[PDB]
Amino acid sequence: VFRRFVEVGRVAYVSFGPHAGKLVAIVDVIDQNRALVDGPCTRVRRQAMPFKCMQLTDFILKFPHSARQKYVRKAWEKADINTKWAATRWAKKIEARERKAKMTDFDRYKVMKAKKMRNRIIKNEVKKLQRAALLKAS
Amino acid sequence: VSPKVRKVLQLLRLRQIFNGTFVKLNKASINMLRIVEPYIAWGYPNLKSV
Amino acid sequence: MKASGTLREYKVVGRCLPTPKCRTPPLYRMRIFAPNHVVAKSRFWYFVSQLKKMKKSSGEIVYCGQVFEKSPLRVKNFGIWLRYDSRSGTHNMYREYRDLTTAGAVTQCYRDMGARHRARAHSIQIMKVEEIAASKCRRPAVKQFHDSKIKFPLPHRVLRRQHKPRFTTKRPNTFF
Amino acid sequence: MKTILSNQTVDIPENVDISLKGRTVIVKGPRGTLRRDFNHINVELSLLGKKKKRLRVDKWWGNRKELATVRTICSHVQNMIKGVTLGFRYKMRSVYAHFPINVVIQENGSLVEIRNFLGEKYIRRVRMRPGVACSVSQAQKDELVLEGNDIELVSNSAALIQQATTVKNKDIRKFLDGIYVSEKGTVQQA
Amino acid sequence: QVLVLDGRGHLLGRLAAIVAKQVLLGRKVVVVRCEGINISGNFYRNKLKYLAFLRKRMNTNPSRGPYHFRAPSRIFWRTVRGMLPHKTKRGQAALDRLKVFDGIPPPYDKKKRMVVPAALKVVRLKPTRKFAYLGRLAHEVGWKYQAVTATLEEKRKEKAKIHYRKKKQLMRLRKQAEKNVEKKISKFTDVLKTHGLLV
RNA sequence: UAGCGCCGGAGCCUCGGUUGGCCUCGGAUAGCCGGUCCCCCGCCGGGGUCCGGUGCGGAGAGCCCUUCGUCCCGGGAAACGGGGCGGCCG
RNA sequence: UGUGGCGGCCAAGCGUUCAUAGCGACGUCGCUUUUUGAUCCUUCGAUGUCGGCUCUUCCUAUCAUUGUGAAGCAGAAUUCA
RNA sequence: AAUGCGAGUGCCUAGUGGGCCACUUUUGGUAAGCAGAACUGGCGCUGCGGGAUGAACCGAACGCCGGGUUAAGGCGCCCGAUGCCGACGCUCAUCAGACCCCAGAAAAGGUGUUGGUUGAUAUAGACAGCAGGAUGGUGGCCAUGGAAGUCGGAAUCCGCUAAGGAGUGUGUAACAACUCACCUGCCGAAUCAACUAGCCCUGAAAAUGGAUGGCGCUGGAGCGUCGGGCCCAUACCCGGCCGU
RNA sequence: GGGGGGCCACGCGUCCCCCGCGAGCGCACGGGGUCGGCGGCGAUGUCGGCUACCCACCCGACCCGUCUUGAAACACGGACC
RNA sequence: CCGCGGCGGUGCGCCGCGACCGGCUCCGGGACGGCUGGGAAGGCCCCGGCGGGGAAGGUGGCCCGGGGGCCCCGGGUGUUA
Ligand SMILES: [Mg+2]
Ligand SMILES: [Mg+2]
Ligand SMILES: [Mg+2]
Ligand SMILES: [Mg+2]
Ligand SMILES: [Mg+2]
Ligand SMILES: [Mg+2]
Ligand SMILES: [Mg+2]
Ligand SMILES: [Mg+2]
Ligand SMILES: [Mg+2]
Ligand SMILES: [Mg+2]
Ligand SMILES: [Mg+2]
Ligand SMILES: [Mg+2]
Ligand SMILES: [Mg+2]
Ligand SMILES: [Mg+2]
Ligand SMILES: [Mg+2]
Ligand SMILES: [Mg+2]
Ligand SMILES: [Mg+2]
Ligand SMILES: [Mg+2]
Ligand SMILES: [Mg+2]
Ligand SMILES: [Mg+2]
Ligand SMILES: [Mg+2]
Ligand SMILES: [Mg+2]
Repeated sequence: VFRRFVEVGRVAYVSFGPHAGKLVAIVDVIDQNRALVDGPCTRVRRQAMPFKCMQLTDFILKFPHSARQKYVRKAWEKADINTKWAATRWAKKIEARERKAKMTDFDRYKVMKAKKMRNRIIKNEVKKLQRAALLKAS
Repeated sequence: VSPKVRKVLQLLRLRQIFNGTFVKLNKASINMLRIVEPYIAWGYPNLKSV
Repeated sequence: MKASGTLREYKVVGRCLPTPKCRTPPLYRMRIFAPNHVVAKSRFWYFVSQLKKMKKSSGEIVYCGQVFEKSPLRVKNFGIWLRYDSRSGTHNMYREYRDLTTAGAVTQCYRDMGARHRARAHSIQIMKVEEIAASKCRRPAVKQFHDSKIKFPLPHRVLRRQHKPRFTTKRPNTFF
Repeated sequence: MKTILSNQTVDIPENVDISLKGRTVIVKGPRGTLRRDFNHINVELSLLGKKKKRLRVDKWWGNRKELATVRTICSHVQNMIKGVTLGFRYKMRSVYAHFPINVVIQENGSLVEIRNFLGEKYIRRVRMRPGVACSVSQAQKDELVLEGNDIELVSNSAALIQQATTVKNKDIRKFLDGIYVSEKGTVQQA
Repeated sequence: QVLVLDGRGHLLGRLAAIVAKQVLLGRKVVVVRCEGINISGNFYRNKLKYLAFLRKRMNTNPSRGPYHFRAPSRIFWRTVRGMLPHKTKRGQAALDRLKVFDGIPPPYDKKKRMVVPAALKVVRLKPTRKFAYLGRLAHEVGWKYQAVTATLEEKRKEKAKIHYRKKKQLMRLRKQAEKNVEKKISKFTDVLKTHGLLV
């Protein structure tokens, strides 16, 4: 059962292509596998785009099927898309993959030390919870 | 290579593949470039090309 | 003609040689679809040699420009009138496409004829392209997109990029 | 061309309780439960409507062969609703010229023995499908009655017992003998 | 140091072609559950395709002729060998690094099995196209051990289910312990958040 | 099983390749995953409800381990912890 | 592949009626190399040249037998597939 | 006139005088890897890259090497190169298809599916699907042993009409018997026919076991139209060395 | 022709139309590479030897002579020295 | 004869490294300008302003139908709310 659809005013995330990693708003459907799309606040010009290169999100903004970039901007700013997208967990893990790639060699050593200590502290509590659960039953 | 075409390719001094030459254009030149048309690729050069 | 890449849409004007008989020939304008202007002039001379009695040596190209799309940011219905050769017989058609540009619609038409009727680009002869209103369309494949509240999902997302995680552990998901 | 959306609709009555696990339709009511699995059709089934009065079948981006399967499901689910509410009854006569077709019923309706078909000494033993009960009826001379909930199983058992009594290496236009399906209907009327 | 590739749901030629390059690249590959491999096209067509292979024997002495192996593992091995220069000593050394099996042998039951998405049915085939299981195809051309392999696979699945429940028990225990020591792991966790490891 | 087998420091030849490990659900794809059991059945398992994630973060785009060494004195963490001999399960 | 053999398409007619159960003129399209031709590429410092006997395997364009469909199939017998 | 190139001339002279193949033109023959011509290019005399293999096909002709780049071909694996998040379509074969020569098919068909051309009728309510009614003249005249709306052939007109025609089916010696067309009944949105063009299927049968080169391939590794990127010949460019 | 930036323009003394030598000093996209730069190992087990002895692997690769349009030929001659 | 002396040439026993210069290549990153229909479109200025139109892939409304706690869905009228 489907939950995200291609309608007029669907926010999509562009996964690859030249405008990769950007949000766009679907303005009209040209063909079976192509939409006229426009991101006013994400620096995307109004252009044709295949459905293969967009990952559609759960954000719906209301504007007519032929309204121009001014009205799509006005609908984007009232719906306040750019902060809700960053508040969603999808952009948080995109930002996490960007941080882990930007991560340097000194940052690698510090993450190494902290992860080692945190893992040892977690494993000690795990062993204590094991022996507590075993001592309660047996 | 056909003999009539060999003679024109020698009068254009194109005796080897990927050889190039400058030819001024008139009726007597277009009617020879038509004879050697499938064997050459000619055109109008830029000043930077020269 | 080889339909290379996407086509560009050219306005080509030509005339005959001024003679003592015809001191000024009428100028003839044509709407050529070609990958470049060198192909466009050759197709102009082909079409005008078919219609009028005028050849490339007996005439000249007065103008050859690429005339652009007046509105490439709205989606339009394009009706294209065809004249093609089959293996046995030659036929006319009317086809409909949805595109932003006229040359993009004609480019789509060339792939459509090659796909469906195995018609090569030298047999295809475009004779009239017209912007068509949505109430004047005829093909149900084009008329089904004339919906103000259009809605569909992407039902079976086949996973592309099959070779960057090439040896993976989790099995791929197609539902999104 | 691919149609964007094709949908059809089954109106479910209030006597029937229906549930779905993906593309597996389960139907429960007065006579029992029927389960049919539809993972080979690749459509979208929706149990919309509060108290589940209505069932909707969707095909998105389908060709002409794929759009034919929608009302096939809408007929199968209606057949299950009809067979759980009213049931299925296949009344069938036996036609003979000289030798009376002797039909006896074994193991509470799950096996049927046919004797004296065209004067033969061979005994045709017909197994029935699980869920179908066969019985010799009354008020008619030579007639059997098949009972069940599944139209597939009932009619397939009727086809089995009809093809059991077939005439070999003769003119079948003249030797019009066998057990033939006469009437298809329900257990109780509507 | 070794690939273990699960054969279930994979297409036979695409999987075999992908294995054939990696095993020529000096890597040890072990392809497991060859009865779960499936072939595009309908089942009767694929059965006829194998029956035409069965009919091709040496007329004067069939003991020297083509060896028609009936196990699914040996069928997949025969497909991989046809994608290799097996009459040369680098091809034979490549064929030595391939190890095909039916079911999951007990070396590879407690080992994690990799998946090739470029050879899977659900990726490389349309959903409205029929396919043929190699296990049933081999069973109907003369593989005798479909029934034994089925019970031995089921007895393994009920055994690995217990391991999965014990693993989920430790997963609930570690997620409980993470909340229990959250006061004292707080300085070590935000430093993992600021470099993208735990966001 | 005949000068041979089984267990507990030295070196000499020869054959070579490698330069951390992943100790595991079943599987579905027009669908999944994990909790919760306040419900209902059982041999902790099975169904349903409910709550969370789903371009998989309880993510292989992943996880674990990470080695310069030793010494003195502290502050975190351990105290149920680190390593060394006989038995029971599987 | 002319010729031989085999198979189609159209259907004027035969079939008491009825083109196509079974056939099929006038035309026309093919297949095969178990017929004879046509050709001369291999072999003239030699490939033992007709049959029959013996023995093995293959083909199907199926005479019989297994399973079947159609008749101008009542049964029996017989045709077509 | 243009373009290009140093030319002219005299002795002596070997080998050859069986040829063959290809685009186009073309003779005889049913045809032939048949026989015989014209033109040009090849093979013979010649290796190299590609066509899996290969006298002649495509590219390109060759001193010994290094670097780079190409042609014709290709880029799932054999096997160098697409492991591009390539584009748009078409196609399911229980005989799929897969690249000049070239190595296997035709007429005729298909309510498989896709795209077109043309003509109808549809809210003055159509195609389905479930009834009435097909007769009065007339059992028409015609030719018959008789053909009565039905076995032949000239004809082919009226009434009542919501309809109804000297008429499409099954049958008798002529009878008897029986139904599409046309009209209303219910129902409420597009429907019907004739052609034509792609892929697939039928037509489609040979002998040792068997060949898109093989493995295999169906969100193609199939067909058509097309993008970038990549592979490499003795070919092209630069450089070294030998010889003329 | 009248009233801020680049110029391979910088003589003096006339007639007249237009109104034959300066020295020096260095730098270098300049007639084909040099360092006025270095580091390791080396006397009974190691250094160099492409070719020549044996073996291994990848790619390529049919036996020569001859007649012939065409030879690896199921065309002839040929055991070896 | 001594010096691990200076300049000039020739070179290292073997294995190696670096520097800059020049020739030939394959790439990458910036920056500047010309032409077109002296680009076509597009952005901002209340829809850039004012006035006049048009109609649908019809927004408000209004009505009709069917599942809801006023919000959705389907159809109809129609010219901007
Ligand atoms: Mg009989
Ligand atoms: Mg004949
Ligand atoms: Mg007759
Ligand atoms: Mg000859
Ligand atoms: Mg001989
Ligand atoms: Mg012999
Ligand atoms: Mg047969
Ligand atoms: Mg000849
Ligand atoms: Mg020569
Ligand atoms: Mg040559
Ligand atoms: Mg070939
Ligand atoms: Mg080279
Ligand atoms: Mg190849
Ligand atoms: Mg040179
Ligand atoms: Mg080789
Ligand atoms: Mg000789
Ligand atoms: Mg000869
Ligand atoms: Mg010769
Ligand atoms: Mg020879
Ligand atoms: Mg031979
Ligand atoms: Mg001789
Ligand atoms: Mg001899």
